[PDB]
Amino acid sequence: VIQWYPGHMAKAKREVSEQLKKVDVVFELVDARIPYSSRNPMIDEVINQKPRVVILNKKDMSNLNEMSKWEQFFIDKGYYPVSVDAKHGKNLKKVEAAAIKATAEKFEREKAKGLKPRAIRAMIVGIPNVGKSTLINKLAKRSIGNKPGVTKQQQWIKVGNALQLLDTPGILWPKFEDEEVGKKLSLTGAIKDHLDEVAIYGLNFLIQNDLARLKSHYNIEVPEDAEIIAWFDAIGKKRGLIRRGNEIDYEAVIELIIYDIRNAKIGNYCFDIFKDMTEELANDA
Ligand SMILES: Nc1nc2c(ncn2[C@@H]2O[C@H](COP(=O)(O)OP(=O)(O)O)[C@@H](OP(=O)(O)OP(=O)(O)O)[C@H]2O)c(=O)[nH]1
Repeated sequence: VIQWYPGHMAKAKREVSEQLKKVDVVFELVDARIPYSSRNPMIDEVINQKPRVVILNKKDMSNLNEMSKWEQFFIDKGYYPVSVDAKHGKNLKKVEAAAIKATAEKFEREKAKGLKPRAIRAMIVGIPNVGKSTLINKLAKRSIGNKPGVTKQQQWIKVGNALQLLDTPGILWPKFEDEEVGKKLSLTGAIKDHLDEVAIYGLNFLIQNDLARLKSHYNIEVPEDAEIIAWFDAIGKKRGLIRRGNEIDYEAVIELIIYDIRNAKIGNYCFDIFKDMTEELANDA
């Protein structure tokens, strides 16, 4: 867990801008389950119009259709979005490809100014737990100081044919200010720090978006006019999470729901629903 505090935030912003000076293209890594909510709130300030590949990681845990709506969003902003599964090695060569496309104009201008062709230089930036070290390791085909006194120095990794990748990610902070965004971040395991309200949010999401699947997963049936407590009760009763007679063990039920959602045990969802976020988008623009 990264402890954020104002000083550490300033140090992170400063350091990431410094790293960005060294590169032609930046890979902004986001969670495919929340392509918009898993972004740093000042990411655009930090990146400052640098050619950008947006990588929607953990696509194996998300909804492709909703993802494709976010990809359209990133395209409309002039970025180059791709989706990958960094852990299981799915769709990876598309990264270099995207970088080539994102820097094409820059290198045409370089070529016209007489310069030789060279390797594209890149780095990865994003909030914690979105898969940055996983992706670096997978691109490097190795596990990226050893002695206690000794600090790691940053190095380039040769990736694919024409790509040089900084071996150290830029780590920035998650969105803090909106309560719903906080619940989404908690539901994806992006942050881990009110759990009952997180479980309520996750339940309501599933009721509204995949009701039959939720029912099938816990093998329950719940009155459509019931309040959310009845879903907690149905789940607790069916799985026998019981306390002091036949009272429902709510903290156990809450924990089970959060686990099942975080680990894609019920289904593969994108919690950022594009059509529902139009106002927040209007605000951020
Ligand atoms: N399903 C899936 N998972 C991914 C993908 N990329 C990363 N992960 C997982 O997400 C977790 C965080 O990845 P990191 O690589 O450490 O993220 P970070 O550097 O940005 O802080 C890791 O799991 P962990 O918490 O360390 O343990 P575990 O869940 O792998 O058991 C990692 O295995 C992906 O594409 N698909």
